[PDB]
Amino acid sequence: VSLKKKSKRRTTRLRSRIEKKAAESKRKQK
Amino acid sequence: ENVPKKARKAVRPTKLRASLAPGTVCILLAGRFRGKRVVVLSQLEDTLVVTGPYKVNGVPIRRVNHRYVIATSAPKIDVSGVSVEKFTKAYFAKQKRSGPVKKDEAFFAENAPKNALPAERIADQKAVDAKLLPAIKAIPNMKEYLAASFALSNGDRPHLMKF
Amino acid sequence: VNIIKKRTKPFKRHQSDRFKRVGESWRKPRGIDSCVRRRFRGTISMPKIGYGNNKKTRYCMPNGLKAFLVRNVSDVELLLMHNKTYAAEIAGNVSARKRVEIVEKARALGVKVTNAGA
Amino acid sequence: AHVQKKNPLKNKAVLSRLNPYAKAYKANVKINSEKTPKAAGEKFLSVLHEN
Amino acid sequence: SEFQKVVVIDAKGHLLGRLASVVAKQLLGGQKVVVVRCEELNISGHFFRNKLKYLAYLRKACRYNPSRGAFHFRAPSRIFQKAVRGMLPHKTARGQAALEHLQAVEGIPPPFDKQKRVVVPAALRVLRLKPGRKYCTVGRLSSEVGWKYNDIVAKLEERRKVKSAAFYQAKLAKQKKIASAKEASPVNQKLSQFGY
Amino acid sequence: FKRYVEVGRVVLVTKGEYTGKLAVIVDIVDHKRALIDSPCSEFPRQVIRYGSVVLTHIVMKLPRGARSGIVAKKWKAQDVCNKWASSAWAKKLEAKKVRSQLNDFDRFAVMRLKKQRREQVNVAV
Amino acid sequence: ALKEYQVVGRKVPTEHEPVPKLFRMRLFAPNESVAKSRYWYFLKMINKVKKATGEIVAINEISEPKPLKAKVFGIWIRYDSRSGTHNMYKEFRDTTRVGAVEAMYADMAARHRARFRSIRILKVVEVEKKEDVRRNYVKQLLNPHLKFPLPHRRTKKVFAPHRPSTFY
Amino acid sequence: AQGHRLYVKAKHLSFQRSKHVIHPGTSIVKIEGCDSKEEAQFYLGKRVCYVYKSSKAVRGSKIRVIWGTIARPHGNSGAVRARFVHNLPAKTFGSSLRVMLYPSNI
RNA sequence: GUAUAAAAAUAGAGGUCUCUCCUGUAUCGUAGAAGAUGGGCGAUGGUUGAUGAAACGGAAGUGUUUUAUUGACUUGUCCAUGAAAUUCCAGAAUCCAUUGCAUACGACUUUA
RNA sequence: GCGAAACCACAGCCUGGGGAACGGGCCAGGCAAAAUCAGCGGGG
RNA sequence: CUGCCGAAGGCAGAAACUCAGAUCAGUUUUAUGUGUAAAAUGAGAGUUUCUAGUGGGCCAUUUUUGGUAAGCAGAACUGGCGAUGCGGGAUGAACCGAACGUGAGGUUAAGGUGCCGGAAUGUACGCUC
Repeated sequence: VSLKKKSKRRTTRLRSRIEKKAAESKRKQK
Repeated sequence: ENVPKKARKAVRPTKLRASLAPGTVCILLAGRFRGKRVVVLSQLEDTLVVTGPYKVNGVPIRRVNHRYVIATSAPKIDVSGVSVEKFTKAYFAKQKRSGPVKKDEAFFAENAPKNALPAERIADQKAVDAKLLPAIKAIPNMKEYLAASFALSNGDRPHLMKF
Repeated sequence: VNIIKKRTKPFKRHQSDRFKRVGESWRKPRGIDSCVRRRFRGTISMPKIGYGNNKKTRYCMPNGLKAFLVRNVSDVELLLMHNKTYAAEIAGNVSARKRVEIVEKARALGVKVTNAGA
Repeated sequence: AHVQKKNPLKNKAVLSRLNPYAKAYKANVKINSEKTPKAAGEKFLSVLHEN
Repeated sequence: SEFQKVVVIDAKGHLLGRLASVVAKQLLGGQKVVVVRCEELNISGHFFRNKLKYLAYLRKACRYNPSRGAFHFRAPSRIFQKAVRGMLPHKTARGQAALEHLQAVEGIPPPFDKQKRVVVPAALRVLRLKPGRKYCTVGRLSSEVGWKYNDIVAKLEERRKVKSAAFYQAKLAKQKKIASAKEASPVNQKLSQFGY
Repeated sequence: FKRYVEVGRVVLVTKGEYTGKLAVIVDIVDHKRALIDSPCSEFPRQVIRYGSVVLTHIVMKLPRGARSGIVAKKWKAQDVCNKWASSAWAKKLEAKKVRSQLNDFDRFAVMRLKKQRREQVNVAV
Repeated sequence: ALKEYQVVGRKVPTEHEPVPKLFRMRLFAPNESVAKSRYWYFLKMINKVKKATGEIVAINEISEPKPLKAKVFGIWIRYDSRSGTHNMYKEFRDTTRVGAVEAMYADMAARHRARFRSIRILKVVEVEKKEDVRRNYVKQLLNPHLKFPLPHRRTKKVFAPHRPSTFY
Repeated sequence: AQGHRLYVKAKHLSFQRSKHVIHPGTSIVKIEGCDSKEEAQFYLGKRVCYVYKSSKAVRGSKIRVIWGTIARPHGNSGAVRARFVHNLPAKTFGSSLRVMLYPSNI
């Protein structure tokens, strides 16, 4: 059983949005 | 009426397994006599001209393909004292069916060992047995081993056991 | 030589098993996004030139003789020099009188007939 | 001509045709026999077993 | 390691997931499996965490007709069956037939108490769990989640152990008699060079 | 029955190409590997992990780090060979080995012999 | 696995430098190609010698002189971390320098999430003196009366008929 | 009662398959007693038979047999690949096959 | 071969101070024209079938022991006969009727 | 006893996901037993 | 109905004829400072002519300036998509492999080997409750 309050599995928009904005973070720190 | 091309496939003698030397005790893995143990008289072009002592297990002079034969490590039985050159492919030839118009219970009554089987063939078989029995009588347990039959059981792994 | 067929199932038009207004004869799909045309998984195959059979055996019946349509005794006689490669097939509209006349002519020719016993 | 490609490396006859030298090749030759001369400079040993 | 018609597994000391996976692979292979004594299956993780896992499993129910909602089974045998069937393709005829080849029971009923009970080493807690690790018992988690037949099984198991001990003592005495006659027989030393 | 990992404990190799051989621990390399030797020539000096060996109950006096020559010397002096065989454990192992080496004719010998063993089944009344 | 190599190299001689100096390093790599590249980047970062104008003059694998004697090896290494800089010194008891390096790589990948390229080895030296050993667990192994039962006994043939022994 | 069984037991596990594609042309067979690929080397080339029974009587027998041959090992656990004269039905998953000892090579 | 029933622990168990485990690769069984027909020698045993009676087994008793009477086969060991051309694998309930404790209609509760 | 019409690709359970539009078809689960009657209208 | 060629964000094809060339290259060396010039490798290279369809946009890449709690906006190149099925990432327009005739056998890529699921409940060393 999950035994959690928040699901450990992520949606495809959410997982795609990390690589969208993680790269921009490296752009900003550059 | 086209002439086919000359195939370059020539016929060369069989290289039999070295373990299938004449005088070896072997198990039949197929046929009517499956599981029986027999003494290899000689090696024919493809099969083995073999017989189990008929006075022991009742296996007549028969050919068996070398791929259906389990060679044993049992001690060799002398066969050099009997002739084997009378066993030929023509000797074992099953004449010819000559039409499937048979089997109305008459081809089967006129069959079996009472008929068909010549008294001459019985003579060679008894002669071979007469020249083979003294050896297996001298060496212990061959008579009983040959009279018995081979069969598998629980906990038996053919890829592990060595015959 | 023997006979080899690359495929035995005939190509059915898509959705011909769903609609009766749609015939069983093959029609090539035209939609740009149709699954059949784009060849997705588990979809009925499309007639390809690669599906053709060996030329040496193409058009040949299972017994190796190509069927030749015959209507009269003249057509029977034309298979005199081709009896080893062609087999006379009786036309469906040939009457009983010409059928028995033709079939004995072929039997005298030594020409196989694929619908003789009819 | 050449209806089937036969590998000389698995077919001896084809190797014989293409290479009329395989009849006498003598791959395994004796160079060392026994009289081996152990040769390694002591400076090389020191720099090897250095550090 | 030979194909038997029925394999009786004494689930004492085993791990729920490991035994379920082994059994689920045997059923798809086509073997009838009887997992007896299911109140002794062990699960890794301390008891409070496992009870929280199970009590979270109760939470899953329909908001219309909980009669059609998830069926929460409290018996240890049914807990093992749920674990096993989750490892099988039970939505197909193959998996549905595989489930029919499994008989998970509580305790060791008389039809299976007189038959040899093999064990699975790949699921045994003693061989598969690092010492010093907390675990729990399904027969204990069941009692504190709703199972109400713990006392009867324990009583009927004490009776079974008493009867089995009496049977083994009788068989051991007979085996001692046979064992004593063994070396008394001579061929056991005369021609024993074959290793027997 | 303790089987502590001592310097000089003789052990039975159970995994690898040297399965079934008898060795003796010469040095304890670390927590999870050790150095072993044996008087038998076919088994060379090597470092082996404890997962590929089972410890025996026989302990033989042996100074640490000894060469194979005196390891054989002390092995022969205390008679470790045939002391391991004296245990019924080795008898069972060699009985299994002979039974594995056995063949079909001799299996029929065992056939008759154990039938003659079951011959008696004689129990006093 | 790993093998220890010595790589000797120099830049190509020119008129400016008729006799270039000869630089030898002892380093560990699975094969000669990795060793040469491992050496070249090391030479670049220590002495700024370009790979193009240099050449590997000698490559030699080294075998352990006494692989049958248990030894204690202390390893000085440098790590690239979040900060990009760290220095560590570990001790491993093993009969071979190569095995000690392999154990070091496995431990560091297990503990500090270190990879082969992130780890650069400064020095692998043998510590014969017992007093010079700093690590307590190494000293525990070096005690004369070491004794302990087998740890992690852990023990196709499914469906065993009897219960496991897992003892003596 | 026990003087027979010149064959070894086997189970028809599944078709040689990917995760989502099955190839019924070759099947996966698990021989009793065989637990490694080197042990499967012995059973390579042996004649495996699938014996089932049917209602209609042909040649005066209820029993029908489908022949096959072990071709190559499959995996590390001793399973093999078998090719039959007729591809085995998918309803025989987990059924029992009989691997005979011929053609023998020893 | 549709063969094999203690329990418990695994940083310990069991047996006669001593011994054993360290896996069932074990144990029981295993010949016979698919199991034929006789002759001895050695033991009162084994396989047991058929009935006939005692006890035990209730967790799903799916059976267990004890026998008795016999009819069998008695490889325990040693001998003689036949195999084959299978001549190279295959009494009840309901409707109609009745009831009103029930009831849209079924159903239900009573009588009949 | 007589006797329609609108509507009709096919249909018919829910949870999480299926980048979106989440849907009923797809993924992973809960589940799942004929034939029906009278209500109420949630879901179009 | 089948086959072949096949885009576009001036193209692809057709016909008419050059030279068996140093004639070109989404390329790398050499020399001079991404430009130009004169060795490697590959390819047969070409010129005039006319005639269909399109001239869009989404995604990411590296080069900058303007920026703010915070994202963001505007450029240039690069590719993928678009015309593209297949294996894997539980499933998916933009993630990892791989460009598709009908079949047999062998071997792999990416991803995987507890069960669902084909494949080691493999070996070795550590960490974690």
